[PDB]
Amino acid sequence: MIIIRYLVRETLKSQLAILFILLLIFFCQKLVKILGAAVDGEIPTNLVLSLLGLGIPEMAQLILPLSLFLGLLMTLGKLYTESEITVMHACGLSKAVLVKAAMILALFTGIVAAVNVMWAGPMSSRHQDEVLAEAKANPGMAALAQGQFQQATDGNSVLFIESVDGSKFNDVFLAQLRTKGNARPSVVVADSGQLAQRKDGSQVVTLNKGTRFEGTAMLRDFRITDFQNYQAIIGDPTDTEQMDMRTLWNTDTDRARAEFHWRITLVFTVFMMALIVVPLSVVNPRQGRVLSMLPAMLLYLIYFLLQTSIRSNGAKGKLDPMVWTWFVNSLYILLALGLNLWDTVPVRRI
Amino acid sequence: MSKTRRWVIILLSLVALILIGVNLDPTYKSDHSDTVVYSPEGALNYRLIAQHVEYFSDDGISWFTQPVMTTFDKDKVPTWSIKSDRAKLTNDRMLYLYGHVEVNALTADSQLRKITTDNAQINLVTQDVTSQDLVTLYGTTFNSSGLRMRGNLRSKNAELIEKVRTSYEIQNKQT
Amino acid sequence: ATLTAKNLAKAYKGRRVVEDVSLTVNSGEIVGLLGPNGAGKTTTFYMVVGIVPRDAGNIIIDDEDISLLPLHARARRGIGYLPQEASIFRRLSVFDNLMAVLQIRDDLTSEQRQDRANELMEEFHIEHLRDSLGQALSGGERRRVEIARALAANPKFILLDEPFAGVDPISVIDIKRIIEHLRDSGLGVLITDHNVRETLAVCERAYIVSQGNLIAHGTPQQILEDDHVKRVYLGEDFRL
Amino acid sequence: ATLTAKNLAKAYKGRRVVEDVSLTVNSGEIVGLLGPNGAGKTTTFYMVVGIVPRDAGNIIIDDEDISLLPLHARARRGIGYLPQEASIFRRLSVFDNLMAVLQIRDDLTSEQRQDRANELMEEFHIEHLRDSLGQALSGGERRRVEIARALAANPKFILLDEPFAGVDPISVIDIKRIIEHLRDSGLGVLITDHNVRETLAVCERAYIVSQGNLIAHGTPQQILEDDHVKRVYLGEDFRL
Amino acid sequence: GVLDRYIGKTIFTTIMMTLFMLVSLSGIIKFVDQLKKAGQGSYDALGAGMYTLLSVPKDVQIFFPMAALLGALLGLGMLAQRSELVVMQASGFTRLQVALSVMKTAIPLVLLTMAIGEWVAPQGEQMARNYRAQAMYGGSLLSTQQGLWAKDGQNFVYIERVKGDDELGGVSIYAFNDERRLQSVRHASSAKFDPEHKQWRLSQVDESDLTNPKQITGSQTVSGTWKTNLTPDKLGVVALDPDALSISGLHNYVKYLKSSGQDAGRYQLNMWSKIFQPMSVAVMMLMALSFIFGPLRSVPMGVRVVTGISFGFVFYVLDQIFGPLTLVYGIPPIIGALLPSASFLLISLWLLLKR
Ligand SMILES: [Cl-]
Repeated sequence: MIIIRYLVRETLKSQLAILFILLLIFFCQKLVKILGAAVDGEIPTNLVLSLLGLGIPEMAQLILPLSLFLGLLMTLGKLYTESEITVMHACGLSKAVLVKAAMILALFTGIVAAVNVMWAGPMSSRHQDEVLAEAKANPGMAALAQGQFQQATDGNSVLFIESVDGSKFNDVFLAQLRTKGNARPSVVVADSGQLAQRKDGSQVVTLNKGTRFEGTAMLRDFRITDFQNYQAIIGDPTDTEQMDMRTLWNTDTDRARAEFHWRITLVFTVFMMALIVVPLSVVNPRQGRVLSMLPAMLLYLIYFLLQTSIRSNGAKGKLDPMVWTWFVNSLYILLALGLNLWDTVPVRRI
Repeated sequence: MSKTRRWVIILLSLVALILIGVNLDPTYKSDHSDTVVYSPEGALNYRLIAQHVEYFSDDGISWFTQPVMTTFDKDKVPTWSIKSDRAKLTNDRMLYLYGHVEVNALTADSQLRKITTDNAQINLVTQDVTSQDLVTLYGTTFNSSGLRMRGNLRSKNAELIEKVRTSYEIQNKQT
Repeated sequence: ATLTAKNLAKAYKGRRVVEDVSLTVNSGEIVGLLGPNGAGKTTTFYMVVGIVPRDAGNIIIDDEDISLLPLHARARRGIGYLPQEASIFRRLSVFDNLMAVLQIRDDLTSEQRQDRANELMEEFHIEHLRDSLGQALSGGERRRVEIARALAANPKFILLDEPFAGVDPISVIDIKRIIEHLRDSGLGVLITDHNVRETLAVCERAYIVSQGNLIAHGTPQQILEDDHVKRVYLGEDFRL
Repeated sequence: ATLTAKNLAKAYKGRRVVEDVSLTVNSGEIVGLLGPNGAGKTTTFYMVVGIVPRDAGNIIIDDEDISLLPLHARARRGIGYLPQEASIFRRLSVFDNLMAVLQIRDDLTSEQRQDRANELMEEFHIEHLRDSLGQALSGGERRRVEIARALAANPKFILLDEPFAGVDPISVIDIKRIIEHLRDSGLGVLITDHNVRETLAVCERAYIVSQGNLIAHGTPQQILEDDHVKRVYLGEDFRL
Repeated sequence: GVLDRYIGKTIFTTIMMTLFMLVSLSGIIKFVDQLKKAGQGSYDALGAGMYTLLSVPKDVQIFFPMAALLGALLGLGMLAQRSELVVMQASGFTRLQVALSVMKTAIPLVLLTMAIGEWVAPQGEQMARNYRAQAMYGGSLLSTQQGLWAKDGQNFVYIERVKGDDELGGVSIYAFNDERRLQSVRHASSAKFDPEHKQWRLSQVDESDLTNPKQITGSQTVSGTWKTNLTPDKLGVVALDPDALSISGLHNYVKYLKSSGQDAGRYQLNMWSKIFQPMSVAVMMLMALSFIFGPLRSVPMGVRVVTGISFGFVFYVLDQIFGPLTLVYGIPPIIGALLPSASFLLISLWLLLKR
């Protein structure tokens, strides 16, 4: 009761500092993503602040298990180097107290991650969808329009521009790459071009006062069109899984099944990781700390990579997310018990 | 915790790395289009002026709003003018004409001066002009109302099929 | 009562460190375990404590096979260990230290724990440091707190690792006081240190090990007279 | 020829560790800088070495104020500093150690360097291991190599930081022979240490700091007889 | 010197080990990613291995500054941690002489990386791409079998197929005048290039004049000449175009783009960054030096390696960000390609003044 409170207070201080650092890192990453998508012409400084503060449950999803995991590593390492855990063991206390305190902290962080996943995730996603669907014309019109000479396998078409005066082209030239049964590639050329996307989801390209030259294979027949106002379809942070737990339970579609198992496994990861980290927290004076945490950090990274791959593949119909998600969890629980029991009386004799 | 761990970190980094490696309504709108269709040996076939044109690339179909087609001869002389309210252009160079289909004879040498119908089909390669609804052929001396029309602009001919009546102006057209 | 390590041996990645060290200790006496650097004194010490997994050898207490059980289980069968660094808990009171160690044994009630805490604090002159966090104590204070916390678990033997670690003599006479009090309390203390002068001055039965082999055993007066120990470790000009 | 500290003072975040500590050492004499743990002996020692800047005081060698000079500068002015940690160049031959230390001294030619290096190797009986790297030496061998390397910079005063750091009683006589040889070689050696017996047994003089504000300098018999250090530093009656 | 030689030896070994480790990680990742697409053509595990090996020079060129910072940090860390820089000061060898030893050993590294980025990295990557396109579709000329376009001044060309490097097929030339209205269309079946005349020779061609409406006078001839400013070198570049090529060839292609009339700011930026890369390597070593002699004086190995890895990561980030950020105000590309090196040098020099 006293030692368990000690371990909880110390691991909480560490976990709070690690959470602050992790927040700064993930804030930087999200700022990079938002400011990149904004100068592309999608949001101004009034939406930057909201979106930066609003995507913090997605950050929490990954950092809460991580903050508990790194906090337990760091704090148990600090009390191992300071000879405190050793004198606990010299006073008869075994790893039971450590894994108890671990599972208590796992409970706390699990309640917070569960509240996050159940309520704070979908609410913020719905608010983000409504805000992004509100102002869409001003985004599109803010198109940087800096694709000067850009042609590849993006619809198999060529686009060239001479000069750009900000969201406007000069001497625009569009060409096709499809032969289409021995015919001339479609060629169009105009003087003013504007790019506007995200109107419904597809990319739209609009030109003004252009000429379209088409024809057949080196026969003198030509189709010369003088078009006035041209609109074609030559071709980001939008949210789709913004449902409650009830709707996910009742949907039973591929996307919904994947998202639901992802949310549960994400709230389970707290307890699972806190259970694995307890016997992998001893540091060696030879390796130091960062090197002694390295296999445990690798387990954590491998676990999250599997889970993200399972979600991405299941929501597209490649696997059953339930089977693979809980098979991975089973294997990780077995590994936890394996390296949690090996240093005990029954398994030492074993 | 040095000896076997070397292989443990090896295998774990290997798995992480391979995991990172594995884890790593129209289509064509326009308006007021001036297309000039030329013959395969140069020269010129006709000119189509539309006020608004949509095109679906999925089906390869075009719709022309308020079309005006001026067809010429082999010597580049305005022979015919074809106005309509809408036009449907398919992929086989057959043009459908819906609403107020009115064919005027630009060149006064034609015998057929005006044609009025609601639905018409025109084969652009052969300049054929068919119609399955009520048509009216206006001539310099006559006008005939028929239930079907068949003709050709290149040949400057047209006739009516099913129920045909013919009127003249003071006396009849000599024939 | 009695602690025996018979035929104890160990080696590290092809270099032999311990080769048949048989150590016996009783209650109420002070036994030192000394030797030259790289002999195997600290290795066999830690192997008897239980931190190091044994390779060959038996360890028993009162005809109890104690060789394979963990350190916490050796402590529950009556073994105390005092490391060389500061083992006191820093962000806990001295009373919290004592109480947190008392509340592990199931042979005491909720009130006997408070009684044992207060008795200990009186025994080691800590009554005036009850609520003081452990990170703000002196040397002698922290040493007393740590040994009282080790006595709160009721051990049969106490194993000290490097008690005279960079200690001036004004505090060496206090650790001597402490050891003498622990010996007079009916407990068997096992010293492992380098300060051989004060060690043999306080120890009454000394063991010497070299290259994983026990050299000679007996009183310090008999140990200092042995020519082999004088030629292998100390020298001919050593005194107290 | 004459190293002298005057009114040495130092503070750390509004806390006074040493203030007004003044010790003096001359050639051909051993001077110990002793004191109770925390008294400020190692702080002033390091503040004479040059790694710890002074807040108040002066460090002089032969009418030269080295108070503001860093460790390289003051090492050029004939201040060799030998730490307790392994301070040998690993993965370098002993000869490369000496030569690295010599190529910085502009006082010798390309050949006199090698001459002095071989003289030092023959001097310290380390002629056996000339090609062995620093990563493959034993205790005494590495110690002798480190003393030769520290002499190769031509120091007027050798500052030993805790030279008796965990050494068997069979090797303390060797280290005392080496410090007597350095004293007899016209060097001033300034020994700070925690082991009091062996340091006072070889130091001709000794400054005993206490709370970093006072000292009691004198011969070993004059220090042992002083009651102030007999109580604060020593305790009751001491047995040399 | 000797201390110069010893510091140099340790820092060089540690930088080379760090660089081998980073290159092996990125290689295993690119190997798995490349094998993922080893279903088409006779592309096997051996071929994916070959594409990674041939692309190794590009990875070392990319991971050079990070590995420099990390290795310098670990080298001088092993020196400090083993209490040897203090001995160097205890023998009179000043810290400025240690900094100089590091800077002296920094010269072979910049030479090595320039040599590689000039002859080894671009050649290796181009050979890898060509080998991949040859094992999958029977040649990089057959990989661009989809007809592509190019621009020469007021003219455009469309190429249907590439038969080697000097023979092209299916060419169509849309020549526009100074007002986009005057046009001529010249089609051709086969093209040849002779450096003696420095021009193109087209066979079986036909031109169409569109100055006069209602006409379309088409002329047919057997042999024509095409005088354009593009070269099979430029054709290879426009096929490849990953902005990872020889600095000499990159300068030639920038001279081609400024003559043809495209925004060459991207190529200019990558050229300046590819030639500032060895200066970035030196900046990283200097920043490691400042760390050890400044903030990271007495920190354990873990702190140094994690601060190293984070600083290399933020250097890669700075480069990737300030790359395209040059086009926000259309500032010079050389300024943007220099900003990561300049900022990290400014941090490093700020830590060496400490005031
Ligand atoms: Cl030389």
